Amino acid sequence: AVQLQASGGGLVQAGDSLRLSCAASGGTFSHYAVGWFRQAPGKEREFVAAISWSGRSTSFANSVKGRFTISRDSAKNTAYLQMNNLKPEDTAVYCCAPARFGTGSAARDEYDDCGQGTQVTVSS
Amino acid sequence: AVQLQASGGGLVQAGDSLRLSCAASGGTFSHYAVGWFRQAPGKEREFVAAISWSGRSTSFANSVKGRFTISRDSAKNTAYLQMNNLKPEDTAVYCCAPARFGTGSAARDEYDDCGQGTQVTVSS
Amino acid sequence: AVQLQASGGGLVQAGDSLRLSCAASGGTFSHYAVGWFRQAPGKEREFVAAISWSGRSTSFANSVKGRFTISRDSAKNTAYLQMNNLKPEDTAVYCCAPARFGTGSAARDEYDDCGQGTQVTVSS
Amino acid sequence: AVQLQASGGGLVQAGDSLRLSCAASGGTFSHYAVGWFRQAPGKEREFVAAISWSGRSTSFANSVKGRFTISRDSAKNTAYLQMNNLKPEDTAVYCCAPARFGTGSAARDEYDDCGQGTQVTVSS
Amino acid sequence: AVQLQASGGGLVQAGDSLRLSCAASGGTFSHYAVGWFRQAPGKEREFVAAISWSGRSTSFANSVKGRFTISRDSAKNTAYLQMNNLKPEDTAVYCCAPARFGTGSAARDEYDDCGQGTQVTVSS
Amino acid sequence: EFQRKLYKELVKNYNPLERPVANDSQPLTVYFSLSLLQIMDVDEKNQVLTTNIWLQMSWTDHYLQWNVSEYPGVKTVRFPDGQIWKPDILLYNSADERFDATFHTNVLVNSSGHCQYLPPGIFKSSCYIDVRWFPFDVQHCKLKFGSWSYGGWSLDLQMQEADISGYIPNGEWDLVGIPGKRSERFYECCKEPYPDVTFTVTMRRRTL
Amino acid sequence: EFQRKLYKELVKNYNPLERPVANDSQPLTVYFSLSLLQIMDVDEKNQVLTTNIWLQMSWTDHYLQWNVSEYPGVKTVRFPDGQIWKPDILLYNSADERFDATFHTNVLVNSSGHCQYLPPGIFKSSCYIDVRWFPFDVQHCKLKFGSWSYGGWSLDLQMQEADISGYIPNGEWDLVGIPGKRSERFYECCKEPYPDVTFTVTMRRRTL
Amino acid sequence: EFQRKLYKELVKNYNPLERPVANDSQPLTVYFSLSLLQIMDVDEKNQVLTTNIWLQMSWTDHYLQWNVSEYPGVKTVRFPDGQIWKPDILLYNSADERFDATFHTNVLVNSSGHCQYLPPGIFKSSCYIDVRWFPFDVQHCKLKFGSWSYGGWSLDLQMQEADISGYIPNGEWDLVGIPGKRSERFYECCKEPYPDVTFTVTMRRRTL
Amino acid sequence: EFQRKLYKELVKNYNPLERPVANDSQPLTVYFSLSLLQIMDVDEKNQVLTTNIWLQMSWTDHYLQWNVSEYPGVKTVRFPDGQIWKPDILLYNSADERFDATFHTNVLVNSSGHCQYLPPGIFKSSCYIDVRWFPFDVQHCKLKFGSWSYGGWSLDLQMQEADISGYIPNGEWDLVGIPGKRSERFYECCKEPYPDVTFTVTMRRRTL
Amino acid sequence: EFQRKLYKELVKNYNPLERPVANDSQPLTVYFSLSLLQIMDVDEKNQVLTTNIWLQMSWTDHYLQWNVSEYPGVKTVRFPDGQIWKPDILLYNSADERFDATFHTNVLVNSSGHCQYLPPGIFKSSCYIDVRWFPFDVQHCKLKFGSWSYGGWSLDLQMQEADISGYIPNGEWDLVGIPGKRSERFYECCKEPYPDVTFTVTMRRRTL
Ligand SMILES: *[C@@H]1O[C@H](CO)[C@@H](O[C@@H]2O[C@H](CO)[C@@H](O)[C@H](O)[C@H]2NC(C)=O)[C@H](O)[C@H]1NC(C)=O
Ligand SMILES: *[C@@H]1O[C@H](CO)[C@@H](O[C@@H]2O[C@H](CO)[C@@H](O)[C@H](O)[C@H]2NC(C)=O)[C@H](O)[C@H]1NC(C)=O
Ligand SMILES: *[C@@H]1O[C@H](CO)[C@@H](O[C@@H]2O[C@H](CO)[C@@H](O)[C@H](O)[C@H]2NC(C)=O)[C@H](O)[C@H]1NC(C)=O
Ligand SMILES: *[C@@H]1O[C@H](CO)[C@@H](O[C@@H]2O[C@H](CO)[C@@H](O)[C@H](O)[C@H]2NC(C)=O)[C@H](O)[C@H]1NC(C)=O
Ligand SMILES: *[C@@H]1O[C@H](CO)[C@@H](O[C@@H]2O[C@H](CO)[C@@H](O)[C@H](O)[C@H]2NC(C)=O)[C@H](O)[C@H]1NC(C)=O
Ligand SMILES: *[C@@H]1O[C@H](CO)[C@@H](O)[C@H](O)[C@H]1NC(C)=O
Ligand SMILES: *[C@@H]1O[C@H](CO)[C@@H](O)[C@H](O)[C@H]1NC(C)=O
Ligand SMILES: *[C@@H]1O[C@H](CO)[C@@H](O)[C@H](O)[C@H]1NC(C)=O
Ligand SMILES: *[C@@H]1O[C@H](CO)[C@@H](O)[C@H](O)[C@H]1NC(C)=O
Ligand SMILES: *[C@@H]1O[C@H](CO)[C@@H](O)[C@H](O)[C@H]1NC(C)=O
Ligand SMILES: *[C@@H]1O[C@H](CO)[C@@H](O)[C@H](O)[C@H]1NC(C)=O
Ligand SMILES: *[C@@H]1O[C@H](CO)[C@@H](O)[C@H](O)[C@H]1NC(C)=O
Ligand SMILES: *[C@@H]1O[C@H](CO)[C@@H](O)[C@H](O)[C@H]1NC(C)=O
Ligand SMILES: *[C@@H]1O[C@H](CO)[C@@H](O)[C@H](O)[C@H]1NC(C)=O
Ligand SMILES: *[C@@H]1O[C@H](CO)[C@@H](O)[C@H](O)[C@H]1NC(C)=O
Ligand SMILES: CN1CCC[C@H]1c1cccnc1
Ligand SMILES: CN1CCC[C@H]1c1cccnc1
Ligand SMILES: CN1CCC[C@H]1c1cccnc1
Ligand SMILES: CN1CCC[C@H]1c1cccnc1
Ligand SMILES: CN1CCC[C@H]1c1cccnc1
Repeated sequence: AVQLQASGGGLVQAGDSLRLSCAASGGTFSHYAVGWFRQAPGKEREFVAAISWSGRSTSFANSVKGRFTISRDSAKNTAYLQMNNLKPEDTAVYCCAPARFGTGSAARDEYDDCGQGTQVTVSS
Repeated sequence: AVQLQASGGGLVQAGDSLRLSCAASGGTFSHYAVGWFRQAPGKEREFVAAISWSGRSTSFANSVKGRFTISRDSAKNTAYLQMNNLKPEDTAVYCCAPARFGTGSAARDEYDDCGQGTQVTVSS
Repeated sequence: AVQLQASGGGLVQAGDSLRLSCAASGGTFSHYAVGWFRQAPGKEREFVAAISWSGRSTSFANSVKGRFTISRDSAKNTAYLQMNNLKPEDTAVYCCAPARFGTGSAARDEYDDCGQGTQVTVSS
Repeated sequence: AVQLQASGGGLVQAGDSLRLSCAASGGTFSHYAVGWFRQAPGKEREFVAAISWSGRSTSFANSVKGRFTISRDSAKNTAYLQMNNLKPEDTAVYCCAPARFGTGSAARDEYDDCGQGTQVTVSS
Repeated sequence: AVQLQASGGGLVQAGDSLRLSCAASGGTFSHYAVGWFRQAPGKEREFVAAISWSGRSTSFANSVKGRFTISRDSAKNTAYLQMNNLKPEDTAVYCCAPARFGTGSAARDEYDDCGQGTQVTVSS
Repeated sequence: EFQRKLYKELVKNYNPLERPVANDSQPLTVYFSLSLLQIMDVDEKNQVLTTNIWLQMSWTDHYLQWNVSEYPGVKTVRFPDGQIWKPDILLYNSADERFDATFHTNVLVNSSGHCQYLPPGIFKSSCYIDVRWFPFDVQHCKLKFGSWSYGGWSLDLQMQEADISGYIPNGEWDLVGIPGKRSERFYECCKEPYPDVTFTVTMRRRTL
Repeated sequence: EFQRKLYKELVKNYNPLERPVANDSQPLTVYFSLSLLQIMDVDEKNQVLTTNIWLQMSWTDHYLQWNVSEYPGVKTVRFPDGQIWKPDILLYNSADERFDATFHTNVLVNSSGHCQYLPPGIFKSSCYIDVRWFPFDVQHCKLKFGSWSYGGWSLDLQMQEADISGYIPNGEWDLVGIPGKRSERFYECCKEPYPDVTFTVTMRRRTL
Repeated sequence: EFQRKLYKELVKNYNPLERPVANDSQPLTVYFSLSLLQIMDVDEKNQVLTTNIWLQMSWTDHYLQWNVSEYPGVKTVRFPDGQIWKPDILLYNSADERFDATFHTNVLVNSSGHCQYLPPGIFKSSCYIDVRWFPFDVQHCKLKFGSWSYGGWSLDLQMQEADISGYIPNGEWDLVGIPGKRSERFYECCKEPYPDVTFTVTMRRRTL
Repeated sequence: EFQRKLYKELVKNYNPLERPVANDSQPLTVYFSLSLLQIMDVDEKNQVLTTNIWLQMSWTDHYLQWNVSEYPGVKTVRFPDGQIWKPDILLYNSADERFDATFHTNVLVNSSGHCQYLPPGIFKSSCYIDVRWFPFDVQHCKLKFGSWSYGGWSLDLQMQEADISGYIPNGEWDLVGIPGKRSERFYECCKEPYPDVTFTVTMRRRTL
Repeated sequence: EFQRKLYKELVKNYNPLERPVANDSQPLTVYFSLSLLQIMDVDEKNQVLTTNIWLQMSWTDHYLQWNVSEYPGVKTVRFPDGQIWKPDILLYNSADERFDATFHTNVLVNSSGHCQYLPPGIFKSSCYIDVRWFPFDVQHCKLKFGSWSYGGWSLDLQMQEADISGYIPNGEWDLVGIPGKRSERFYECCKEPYPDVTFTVTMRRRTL
């Protein structure tokens, strides 16, 4: 919703679960889609998961297909990302980006600039 | 106003305040908006704060939302950025950029090339 | 086919053969072409081989012209890349990308974003 | 004038003056503008100074505003850049670029590719 | 001619001559121009020399203007680059690129993607 | 300035080729109405009727919405032709060489996403004039409007009564009324029914 | 929203200048048909016939296809002029100053890639009217349609019977039938044969 | 060269779809005036009046301004159609088939941001001619102009007296005057009042 | 698919504003011919002749070439208007208001780079009709075609005999022949000679 | 190929909206001339004159220049409409519905930057015909041309004598001469004087 901010990062142990929350502000949260990206320490930004503006369409990566989930909450203007069975290669910075009336796809040309994300680290 | 130059950087201690001044020259200062960006030592440029050409609209980042403030002064052709309760992660180079009749938004496509900025460092 | 995922990587000895499989999901596999790219540790992404949507056209690089081969299988929605007589300079990450009704050319503007690839290493 | 080549670099002591010459060839020198850029060892290219095709308009940076000067000479098809009171931070590679009927502005979209420049170093 | 491949690299001593050959395949060699680029170990790609599709127009860099030469041969579908009086700073990777009915200019927007080049090293 | 921000935000990801529906499984409702202003000419030899008419089309977009509290002073926007989705309403019994004789104007949208479109024009249609009862006779001329490429299950066309408040009386013909009727037909080209709206002129000759 | 996704996916890598064929070595089959609605005028002095006609062109694209199960609620799409390949069917014996007098409309495509195109128009053609048998005579007016730049080996044109279900009887002329025939001719410009379709009007004057 | 720099600076971030207002909460004032040059024809049978007229529209942009001291030698700029915001002034009682019969020209702006627009044209309008007093009679023909999509609260239309300095006397009709009047009306389509300006011709027949 | 590849390869670096010549120091040869189909009307009062004519222009590009062995199944391509260089051939003695009355069609190119262009049209030209010998007389009407902006040293125009194979006899005038002639003239505007091609109609009135 | 290189070099940084002047503080000189070819019609009832005319405009760009030694074989270039700056010369006393009735053609430029523009057209203008001296009388019809948005201090318009070398004698009217005159006027719209050029027809009726 115009301006999205992610939170919920921290330090977790391998095999645990984590819940990240992206809160919207500055506009109507029901008119935009939410997409998640990972920055990684020395790699490029990569798509993770996305949900459409109505919640009827969802998209996930291939290494996250079975372990992550995405949900919406218009009452709190918040999107929730649930990660289960975390692995050491999941340590990175997660950022949340909006998309006006998006279809919840992996295309990067329908999203806006991501905000300041949250760092998460997984220890073996 | 065509050509903007930032100044006021220096060395400060954590928890102090700092005032940066961006002076305009080469045109009418009331026809352009002012945006602030941080370069950081090894990271990419990031938006910080912005104000519209009339001063009726302002925009801030999420980690700076409550600690920074922006003001205009057409008499001196100067924009002022006030930073309060500085933190160690605020050490970077700050640059000032103009935007003709801008709306004071975070979009980077409505601004011109930034000038030579000022380095600020915060010591714990 | 909308979403392509590559697999089959591993550790092999110089002079051996390797078979990589790119599986499609999320759409009709017969409406898209398949292209292969190598990332390399410290170099840029480079085209390797490509096949048209009908299998009547194929394209290869110059250092891979005689050692690699590409085939299709619509029954399993899978493209197969066979590499023979591997060399130490072939150690890299291989990624698979789709192209809707592509001609199997080396042009990068007719392909979509590559997915998460497979790492292969060759030991002398 | 189609092809511009810069020369005159060398080693100088802090507080001295230096004169760089950009010679044109391959076309009419009076139909193009001349712009100067600095590469720097580990930083990005930055504009320094520029002069219009007729010599009636000039533009300078902010850290060079008072110390540098630019002049034209159609007889020798040469643009001259005079630097006075050099400082240690001025050590870099200077390159010269043409612009057909340019206005002598800092915009980078009205210039052509820069040529091979000259290295200058300032010792404290 | 659609697909160009360069060859002829090796190790040479300072002050010697070297002949590089770019062979065409995949189309009519008389409908395309040939351009040469150098990659260098830690620098960016730079133009070196170019020849038009008919051989009536040629272009060279400024540090190579007097020492290099370019020629065509439609019988063998090969472009030849002759380098005389090599210098230590000429050690790099040379790549050959086509351009359909090109004018033999330095513009990079009229060429296609370069292929896999040849490494050449000059020892003092 | 908030108008620039609103326009830039609205334009994002918009595709004029997409029907502005929220479900894709239900038809979009469009209300159609007419406003006659003058019967310029009635041609008996060529069986042609010329009139000045304003069309009225109303619908909802669901893609052009905003909170007025975040854009103070802005309550309506206007879009030119070719930048937003518009119904392809055409007159079936057209006699003009160009077939379509409507002057395209802007489309106005308010905060709720309601779009109105009122093109003015001079329409020529083929009508049959009977002169058997020359001194006294009532002529019925029908104007049929409908969507050309959008049929049932996609576009639900509803009718509204015609407006004759600004009608200018003619010196030779007197209007009795302009009744309207909505019908649905089947064409051999496709198995999907198509709705249409027909209006009647009901002119009468003045005995002088 | 699935309509946006479908449109974006379809638009990728599409070139309007390419004939939508799957082999490039076989002609593309196009079915052509006519639908007359009214004989507006028959000019004897100028040897011109004016009528209201809808053209019908049907073909297959093979590039616009999708699985309806992956795009629920979407079964048809519509494309405007200049965004997809369209046959260049023209009337050879045209008498209008503009030559071409067809109003361009949208092209409708279903899941299988079948494209239909039904432009309406008012066509003026040159016909010879014989008045030797004034009180009683049958006039034959021919309308010839064909591709202008696509000949044999590229476009195979097939004919379908004309539709007269919605024909409006004329007060002075009576229609007997509209037979159609497909022919193939050679022109001195090129050695490639070109097909064409000719329809006959077969009007008769009413004795009153 | 300063003209290139001025044009490039002005074009930045400009949106033709935005009304050039500085507050967004106040109407933009537009001054409208007419300049008649010749009454080309007066048609009695068809109730149509043809004249040659130049329109005059004046307003302010607030987005096209510069300091003349920084751009020496440049005091005015000209913009073609479709590159800057322009009022949509139309003639309500138009009789031309195209409805709009104005030739679009450039818009001139000076340093202060004042924009002028003077399109020439030949306008056909529907007028009622009374021939009861054939030898002696005065005919009143009204021309009504107004904004089509911009109403009150957005565009404040003001009137200026018509110019007849370059009028060419007609050989059969004599002009008495061209009074103008500004009015505001309500339409059933919207609850927002719309202003308009009406001019009167006041022709008189010459007794010869 | 090879058609997409061929189109994409051909479009690269192509500039429609450049004359498709290989040397730049020699003129480009263009062959011009006519094909008359019907003398629709001959106006004596207005001194105007109306006919239906197809133009024929042939030339070579040298930029649109390919090896058929590398693109199997592809032997010809077609380009619309505004995407490739085309001669600016115009009729000097035009009487139509639009001046140019040609319907633009596709340009066909084969593997060797040979381009053909055959626009159809209805041309109106000014001709002098002499009625002194009313019952018996032969009328000569001339049609002059030429390049408007390309003169000698740039475009070498050659003539080909006119085709009358598909001519439809007229009921009031009989054609005797259509001789053609190529000439070169000098104009006061420029010192460069300009070629042109003139065709004669040679009509004869039927005595009935 | 040097033509491609020349075109690419010239197109760089060019802005069609900028007047091609080198100082910005001096007017650009434009030479204007006429070339009449035939008086197609003279309408007395409607007071309209129809003629076939070629306009001639000459000026200098200063932005389109090159050294012929660096581009061997290239001495002239041609630019279509909308890609380079062109004067907005219009006929004030136009009677055509479109007002402007000129066919746009290419603009030719030589190495020195000299641009020529010769549009052909059929112009309709309002002229007063006096029939008091029916058998013997000389009619004076004036054609007035001028810039619409460019006035003094910006565009200096100069006149050149009209060319009648290719004039075709008329069978009912005889031309005596076409004198021209340059004038400067003030308009109430602006305080800047505007120049214009007026040509006289000077026709005479043939006594037969
Ligand atoms: C925008 O306009 C719509 C329609 O005019 C308003 O929504 C209602 O629409 C129905 C018809 O669809 C009308 O009968 C109602 O009167 C409308 N509600 C009103 C006028 O309050 C909608 O409220 C408007 N949005 C605003 C005013 O912000
Ligand atoms: C899309 O339409 C086509 C054609 O209407 C359907 O394919 C068949 O096409 C032939 C003519 O080419 C018809 O005679 C058949 O009746 C069509 N099959 C049907 C109607 O089942 C195709 O099935 C349609 N695709 C759908 C309905 O998904
Ligand atoms: C630009 O033009 C405007 C209007 O012509 C000038 O501003 C004033 O505008 C009012 C009408 O709105 C006129 O009555 C005044 O005469 C104008 N002031 C003048 C003519 O001095 C404005 O000054 C002009 N800008 C200039 C000349 O730089
Ligand atoms: C493409 O067409 C050209 C011209 O039709 C062929 O080249 C020759 O052109 C001349 C006229 O310029 C004709 O008289 C010859 O008959 C043409 N040669 C033929 C028909 O063999 C050219 O050969 C064609 N390219 C093909 C067929 O691949
Ligand atoms: C390009 O054309 C111009 C004008 O035709 C030539 O410059 C002179 O222009 C004046 C009128 O402005 C003529 O009277 C002269 O005759 C022209 N000089 C000539 C014809 O030598 C200019 O020389 C031309 N450039 C060339 C030929 O390279
Ligand atoms: C769309 O409409 C169908 C029936 O027409 C209905 O079953 C479905 O629930 C609707 N979509 C949503 C999101 O409710
Ligand atoms: C519009 O924004 C205001 C301010 O945040 C809010 O109170 C109001 O509920 C919003 N409107 C809607 C419909 O959510
Ligand atoms: C294309 O058609 C040719 C004959 O017309 C045939 O031999 C060929 O097999 C066809 N293409 C394919 C892929 O089958
Ligand atoms: C469409 O998708 C469904 C779901 O995966 C599948 O069962 C069906 O076979 C697909 N249709 C075709 C024609 O492959
Ligand atoms: C805009 O107008 C409103 C009233 O119309 C006024 O209250 C407001 O102050 C104006 N805007 C500014 C910036 O003054
Ligand atoms: C325009 O610039 C000059 C020079 O700096 C300055 O003196 C003048 O005040 C400026 N004009 C305005 C209106 O500020
Ligand atoms: C171009 O033509 C000239 C003479 O017209 C000739 O001298 C020259 O050799 C030709 N170009 C080439 C490449 O042969
Ligand atoms: C076309 O390609 C084939 C296959 O390589 C070759 O044999 C033939 O010579 C080529 N044609 C020409 C004109 O070079
Ligand atoms: C431009 O013209 C003015 C006077 O019109 C003159 O003073 C000035 O010097 C001219 N410009 C140049 C560069 O000479
Ligand atoms: C054009 O180039 C030639 C070759 O360098 C040179 O001799 C000549 O002086 C140039 N022309 C002009 C006007 O400078
Ligand atoms: C319902 N329409 C009106 C008459 C033709 C028909 C139609 C059907 C499909 C595509 N276009 C037009
Ligand atoms: C078959 N067409 C119809 C008449 C001309 C002919 C044709 C041939 C090639 C290119 N355009 C048109
Ligand atoms: C005021 N206009 C003139 C008549 C129709 C009306 C109108 C209202 C809203 C949108 N368009 C037109
Ligand atoms: C030869 N053309 C035909 C008549 C005018 C002449 C011409 C010359 C230069 C530019 N345009 C037209
Ligand atoms: C000189 N022109 C001719 C008549 C109107 C006048 C004019 C002035 C300013 C802008 N446009 C037109």
